[PDB]
Amino acid sequence: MADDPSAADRNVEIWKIKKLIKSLEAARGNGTSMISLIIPPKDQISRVAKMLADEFGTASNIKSRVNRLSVLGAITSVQQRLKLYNKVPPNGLVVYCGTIVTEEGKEKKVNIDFEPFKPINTSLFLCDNKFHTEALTALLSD
Repeated sequence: MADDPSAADRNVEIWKIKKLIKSLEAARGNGTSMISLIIPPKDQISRVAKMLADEFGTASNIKSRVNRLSVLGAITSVQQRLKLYNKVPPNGLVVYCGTIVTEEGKEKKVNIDFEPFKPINTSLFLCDNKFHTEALTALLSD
């Protein structure tokens, strides 16, 4: 709000990313493809979707349906995910996805895309088990 400085709305965002990431790397799905794509604010979403496209053609060409199936879930999640924004802030754009699993024997996909900490000209595209970014590990490590 206007009553508080920019650090207010900032501390919050950085809190949600540093809060989930922490508890995220601690517990993740036993078997799921976590998508992680980070890009600087020096780009346009339009180009983003394009990439998400070629992806489908990749996991699809695979012989194991487990490729087109899994990616199909995340690919379709992130796709429409970004579309819910269109234009990201000057802080850049970093999409995150990951399906967790409950001890009771449940599973859920909680993917959230939003500008990272600061407008870093860095980047990283690769689906792993946990969000791999020098940013989250930067503030966390300190």
